[PDB]
Amino acid sequence: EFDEATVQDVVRLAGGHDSELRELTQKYDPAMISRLLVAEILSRCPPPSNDTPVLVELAIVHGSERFRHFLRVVRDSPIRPVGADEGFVGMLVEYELTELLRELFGVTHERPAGVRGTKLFPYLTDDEEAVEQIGTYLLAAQQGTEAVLAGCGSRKPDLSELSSRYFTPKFGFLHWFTPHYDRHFRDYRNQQVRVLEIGVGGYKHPEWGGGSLRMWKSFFPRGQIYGLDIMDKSHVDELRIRTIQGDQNDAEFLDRIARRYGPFDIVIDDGSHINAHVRTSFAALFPHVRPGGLYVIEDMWTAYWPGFGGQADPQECSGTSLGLLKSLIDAIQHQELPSDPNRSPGYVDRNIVGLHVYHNVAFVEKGRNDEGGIPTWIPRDFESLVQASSGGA
Amino acid sequence: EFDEATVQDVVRLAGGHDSELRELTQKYDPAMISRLLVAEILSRCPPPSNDTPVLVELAIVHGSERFRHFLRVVRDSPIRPVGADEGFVGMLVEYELTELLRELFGVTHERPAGVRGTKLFPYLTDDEEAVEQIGTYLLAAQQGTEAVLAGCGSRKPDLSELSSRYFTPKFGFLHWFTPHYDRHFRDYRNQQVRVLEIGVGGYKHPEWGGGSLRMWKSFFPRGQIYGLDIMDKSHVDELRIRTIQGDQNDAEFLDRIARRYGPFDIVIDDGSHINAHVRTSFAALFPHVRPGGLYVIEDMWTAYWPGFGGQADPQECSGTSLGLLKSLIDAIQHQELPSDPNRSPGYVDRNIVGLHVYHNVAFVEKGRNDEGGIPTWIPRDFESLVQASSGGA
Amino acid sequence: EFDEATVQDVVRLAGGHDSELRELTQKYDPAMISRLLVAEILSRCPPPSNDTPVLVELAIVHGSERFRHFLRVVRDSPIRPVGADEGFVGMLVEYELTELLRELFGVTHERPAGVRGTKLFPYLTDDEEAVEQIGTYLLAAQQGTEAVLAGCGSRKPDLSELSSRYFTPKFGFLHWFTPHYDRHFRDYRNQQVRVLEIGVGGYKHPEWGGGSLRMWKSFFPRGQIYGLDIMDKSHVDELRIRTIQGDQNDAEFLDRIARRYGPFDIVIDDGSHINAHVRTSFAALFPHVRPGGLYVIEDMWTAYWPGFGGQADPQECSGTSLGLLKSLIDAIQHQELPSDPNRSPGYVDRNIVGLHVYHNVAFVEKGRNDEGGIPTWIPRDFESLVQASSGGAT
Amino acid sequence: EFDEATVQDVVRLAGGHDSELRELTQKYDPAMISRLLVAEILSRCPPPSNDTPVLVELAIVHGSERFRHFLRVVRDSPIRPVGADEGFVGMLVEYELTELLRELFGVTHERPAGVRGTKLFPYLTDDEEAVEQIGTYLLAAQQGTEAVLAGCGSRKPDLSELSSRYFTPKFGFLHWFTPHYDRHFRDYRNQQVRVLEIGVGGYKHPEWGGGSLRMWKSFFPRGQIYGLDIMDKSHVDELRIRTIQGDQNDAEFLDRIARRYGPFDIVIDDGSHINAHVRTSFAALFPHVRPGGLYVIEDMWTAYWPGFGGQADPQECSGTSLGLLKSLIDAIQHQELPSDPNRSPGYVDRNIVGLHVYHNVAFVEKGRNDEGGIPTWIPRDFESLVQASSGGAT
Ligand SMILES: Nc1ncnc2c1ncn2[C@@H]1O[C@H](CSCC[C@H](N)C(=O)O)[C@@H](O)[C@H]1O
Ligand SMILES: Nc1ncnc2c1ncn2[C@@H]1O[C@H](CSCC[C@H](N)C(=O)O)[C@@H](O)[C@H]1O
Ligand SMILES: Nc1ncnc2c1ncn2[C@@H]1O[C@H](CSCC[C@H](N)C(=O)O)[C@@H](O)[C@H]1O
Ligand SMILES: Nc1ncnc2c1ncn2[C@@H]1O[C@H](CSCC[C@H](N)C(=O)O)[C@@H](O)[C@H]1O
Ligand SMILES: [Mg+2]
Ligand SMILES: [Mg+2]
Ligand SMILES: [Mg+2]
Ligand SMILES: [Mg+2]
Repeated sequence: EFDEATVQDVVRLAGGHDSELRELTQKYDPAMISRLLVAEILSRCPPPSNDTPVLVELAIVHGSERFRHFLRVVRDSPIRPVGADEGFVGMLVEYELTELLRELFGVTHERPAGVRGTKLFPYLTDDEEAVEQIGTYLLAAQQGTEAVLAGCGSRKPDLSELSSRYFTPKFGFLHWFTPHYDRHFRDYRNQQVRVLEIGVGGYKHPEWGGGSLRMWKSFFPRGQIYGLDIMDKSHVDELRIRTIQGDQNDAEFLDRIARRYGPFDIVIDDGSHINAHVRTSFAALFPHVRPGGLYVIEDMWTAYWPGFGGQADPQECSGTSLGLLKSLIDAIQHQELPSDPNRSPGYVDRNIVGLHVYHNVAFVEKGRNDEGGIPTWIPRDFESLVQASSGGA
Repeated sequence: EFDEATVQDVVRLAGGHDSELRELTQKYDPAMISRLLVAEILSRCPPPSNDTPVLVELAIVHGSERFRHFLRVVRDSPIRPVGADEGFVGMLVEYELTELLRELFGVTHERPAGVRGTKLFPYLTDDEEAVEQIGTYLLAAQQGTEAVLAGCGSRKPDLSELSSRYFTPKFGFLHWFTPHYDRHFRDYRNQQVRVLEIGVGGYKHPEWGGGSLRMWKSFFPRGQIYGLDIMDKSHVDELRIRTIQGDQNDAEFLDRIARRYGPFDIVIDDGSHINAHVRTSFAALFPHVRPGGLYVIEDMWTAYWPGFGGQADPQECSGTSLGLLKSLIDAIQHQELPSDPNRSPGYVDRNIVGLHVYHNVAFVEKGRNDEGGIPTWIPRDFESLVQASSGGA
Repeated sequence: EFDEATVQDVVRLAGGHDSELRELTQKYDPAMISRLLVAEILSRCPPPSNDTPVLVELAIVHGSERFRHFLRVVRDSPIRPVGADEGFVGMLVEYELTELLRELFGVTHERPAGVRGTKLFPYLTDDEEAVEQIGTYLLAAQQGTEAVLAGCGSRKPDLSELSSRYFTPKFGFLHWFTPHYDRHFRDYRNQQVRVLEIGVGGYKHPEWGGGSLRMWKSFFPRGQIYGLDIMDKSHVDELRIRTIQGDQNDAEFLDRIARRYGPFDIVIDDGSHINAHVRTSFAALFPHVRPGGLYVIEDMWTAYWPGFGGQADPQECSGTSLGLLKSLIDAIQHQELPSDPNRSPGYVDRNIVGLHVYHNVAFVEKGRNDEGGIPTWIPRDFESLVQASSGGAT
Repeated sequence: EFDEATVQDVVRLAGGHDSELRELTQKYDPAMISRLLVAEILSRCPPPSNDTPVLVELAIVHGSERFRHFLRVVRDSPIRPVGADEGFVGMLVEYELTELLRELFGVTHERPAGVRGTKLFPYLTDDEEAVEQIGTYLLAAQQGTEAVLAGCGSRKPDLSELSSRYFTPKFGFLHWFTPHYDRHFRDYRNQQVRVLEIGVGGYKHPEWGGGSLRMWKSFFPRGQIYGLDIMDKSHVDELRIRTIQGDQNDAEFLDRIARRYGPFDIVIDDGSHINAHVRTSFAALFPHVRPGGLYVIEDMWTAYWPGFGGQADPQECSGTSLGLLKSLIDAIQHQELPSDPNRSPGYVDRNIVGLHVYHNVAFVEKGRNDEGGIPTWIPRDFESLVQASSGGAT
């Protein structure tokens, strides 16, 4: 539907001040921008709760133009555009194009009022039949409007709820990841993030997968989401979600896609869960995580299982994902090693500043690890330290 | 020192992703950007607490270039650059140019580590008299470094403390404004705001004034501050602060400066406090407040005083700043008036969505006031409403 | 079963440290506390989304005791305690009693893990019949568990969504209040608030009303909610929600109930919308709002309508709700009035520190208004002020 | 003067609603409560910036009683109570006793106005002598008042700044810990925390140490701070800070003090940095951390140094603090281990739900680790998992 470079540019300019919003609406056809925003809104809207179907008219204004979209809203159906004559219009919602840009893709504070105009029952002519129409549609029009307006803003969603909405197992039964994802990701939400997740989902099934990609799209209103899978997943692609076919164990492939699409604020490994793959992808992609970014590994349970290249004995971890996580502790501490002119700190040593481990999910913080080791003039035995620190007492 | 349009462009690009940061460093000379960032850092640093004077070397790296700045840090003096030989270097602080841009002017999450490199006592050769140097400088180097690093980030300051630091009476004695300012302004801090304050301070004194402008500059890390005063205040101008000479009671002048420098996220009237002036400035400048922005009026105490054009009787308020505020309540409510084809809502009616009043300070929220009045089918008397709302009971 | 004084005492102690949690479970029978917590959980749970009915076992543990509750979870039905044999148990959720107290009623940080134990398919025999059962109940058990767990915590809800859920017109069609309520109320959520709303809803209908009271109960996990209505609303009452029958225009009655149930952190007038009533209730109840609390008035539109005692001319506001709000501006500013020996500041003058007005909703901040007026040595005319502030410069 | 049990009880009640505040001021002598609050305020005040010495009168009112405290405020000196005649009174600050309790020790929202009354130059006679006094004391009174008022609230401090102020090496030169401490601790600030830090500071010096204990007291307005040191540190003790003399390597002693003073929301090891000691203290004290609490270890650098019982080879970590941290990863993952009837999960296994490692500082999250391992019906090899997850597609 929309060119990815264009969408990213729209998001980039929408994040600016008045001059950037004006630049955007000058650079691109306002009609096209309007269609882009409607596409985003349709994916952003929560599930409708109204049993009686209603229409919500969304009118987008720019200059002398008015782009009218009639949205059919009913429980157990996705919100979709229809013809004006295809139901009862419960509400007219009016946005200025630049205001809707700010609300969806802007860097903005929460605005409790004044972002739009609203005209209830906009075509209900005041005659004898009106009272009947009011009784039938009053509740449904309130519920339908609430759903559409929720899709016109950037309010922070509940990851646990999105997980269930999108049929991904991140929370609720096998796993309990989303509170950790929320804590680690929420501070990135006003940024134009590039997120790469390895493992789109659905494996060989021709129709399944994409639930977690949808989740990140919903969570990051200004984000671009990339999903990597060995199987074709092009049926998942939509506005702000691109899938790529390839093997996470192919370092040459990883180089090309990282240099094409990166650098990434967030990389998540939810792929094969083969231990060697986890290690290969980390080695290849950690360099392409932005400073201040995150590398996440999901499902370390496979570290203990030979069928995934793991080992039943937790101490025999040299080739496992948990062996990697343990080594990252030494990487963090590398500046504390006794000096050796024959030893140079490696890339990971120099570039990890935090490790967070929870049950079956770990977060690695990318950044410059150059705080300085304990200086040579601090004693390297306890008694000497006490003496040095006691001021002659 | 620096071209205002360049500074604004630097801040605009610094708020972007990797591509915008690369664009910035390609567009402008990295040496010039380095000097710009140092200028910002020097204004951002808190007062040093160290009694013993130390140097903190700040090295800014970009490609093969390394821009070194030696900052003299001592209690009761502003941090300033000096020659490398002008004291003991307690700390070397290393930043990549693009990382420092992000930390000062970026749209960024809080980064608790990994933004810089640090090398303590960087030139202290390990001979016999190092012990002496360590004892003299250990505490001062810690304190000096803490001060410099505070100036290298975008942590939210305390407005009440800035008010004392910059000698403005917003808090502590006559007035208690800063907690309200903090509550209303804090959500704007990751935006590239344009703030206009009427009333620079110092009146006719050739050297005084500018304290509140410095406060806003400190509070809004990506902001451009404008100060309007009838007296010349050009001595106040610095990076991100421009003063303008003119009369707040001159509507033509206000049009020109608003269209030249606006639209404004925030406008504050702290000027003459003449009631007619407050009302004139509001009428002229409210249209130039951005939707989602704020118009602030300070010092409404003058509403009661003839010498400022006010009235001792609080009921005789048709020409006072408090009369204005009272009328804003009706403006907010204007859609609830009974219909009249001879009456059109005015500009303020259509554009106010909130009013906040505290002792001697009021905040007006700019936005589209078009929610819809109570529909005609809601009864206009109590009994009729009760009967209509009771379902036949 | 649950005495109001007991519930409030449970909430009070639950907000404490380890010594208070131990005190609570020693003071009261753990079995009763367990039932009370389950009652709360049932009201907190979001609507279930699973088509296939499942059971979630909630086991509350204290000492050598284990209180087992089997909760039936299915879309379009309220979550209800059933017998162990009345369905497939998709999940066992285990909470220590003191931990569940902290999670529902405590003053606590967000805890992303470690508050409970979970055992999926807890009674599913590992045999040839398992695979079909897994296929049938996997998604339903996940969705069922999520709904229950959401009810076992204190996460802030979306007020706008609750408006549609509880059928109150605070947001979505006629009004757009909830974002303002959220901004003004969210900072109170870890306090044991007492909230009084005038106007329960439903008017004379024998079944309708209570939606906004439910909303405040959900928003304030440690709160006690009171609803006043001229009509009987006893069918609305549930844990942490009490309704009172009476007239908001009776000042002596208002003082009686305020003494009995106050002081209130929050009072909301969403009642008759008769202008005289709004003014009577405010004068009577503002003194019973806590310092740091809020008095809220909803639906000021009636200020312009003679059918509610209003006036079409906005300047004729001496008897309207908007006239009251305008007067609150002068009350805030009262210390700035010129000196007068026979004029003394009134109660409202001395006790208002903020006013917030939005379309059809206003928030009044109760607190000590005693900052001091501009001192007499600050000049009372512009030209003299310039001179006094210029340090001799001419 | 102030009994520790009494201080903790005051904080406990101050955190309640109106009924608890009334109970507090009925249970204890209001004059004593006012002295207690003044002692707290004095420790909370930031360094004064005014060159000219001023007095700020703090008047605490309860019932018909008025407790007057005259505070001397000048740069480079701690704020201290003096006689009324010992300087110029720049400002009178008035608090009701229950309001000051809420502001210092309450569970409260931020209140931007209405908490107090202020009367500038309260005893300055309006005559020909006033103008000179105003000129001398205007700026000093403003800055003086600002310092005192900052001490009368519960605003979050900057931990990095406090590190410089209290002379502790947590941030600025050798270490860069405070941003991590802020991130992990800030959500606890509303709670009546019990914090134990091993290592008070100063080692054998008779006067040095205590900086980090002061830091935690400042950061946690409702907290009780405990500091363990092998050396006597009784000179550090003040309101809400207790030092304990003893050896962190004595597990039986550690259990004794943990029973006496716990359970702890937060334990920090910043002690000897001997590897055996770090491991002993963790095993002994982790059971005494509350669910939802934190165990913090500082200065793991010593893991690499034989002079602290460490090893230069990072792989030789079986006895080091880093070996402990690595093992906690397996503890977190313990439910994923293949079945073994003779193997039983240990205490740490069952009670760790998170691990955070930064340069020279690590945070361990205490909680119930009982989420359940991957079920037996999820295939234990990649190829079988592909097949089971592909719905028949080949
Ligand atoms: N070597 C490899 N490289 C890339 N993807 C692989 C792979 N081996 C398996 N996969 C894919 O990894 C996916 C794991 S399932 C991913 C689930 C998804 N993240 C969610 O939460 O909804 C499967 O779709 C599988 O096809
Ligand atoms: N008609 C007019 N137009 C613009 N500025 C005016 C004016 N009359 C007075 N002023 C200026 O308004 C200022 C008021 S004092 C401003 C103080 C400043 N906002 C602070 O907080 O520090 C004086 O500097 C005075 O010169
Ligand atoms: N004099 C009076 N005193 C108290 N309540 C009154 C009253 N006159 C009318 N009411 C009640 O005020 C209510 C107004 S409707 C309240 C709606 C509710 N707050 C909600 O948001 O869902 C009606 O139930 C009506 O019975
Ligand atoms: N075995 C032991 N048990 C308890 N404390 C010990 C100990 N060995 C050394 N110590 C104490 O541990 C302290 C380490 S220095 C602590 C510094 C302090 N936390 C701060 O940040 O300012 C010294 O005071 C030393 O006396
Ligand atoms: Mg997964
Ligand atoms: Mg002013
Ligand atoms: Mg209402
Ligand atoms: Mg230490």
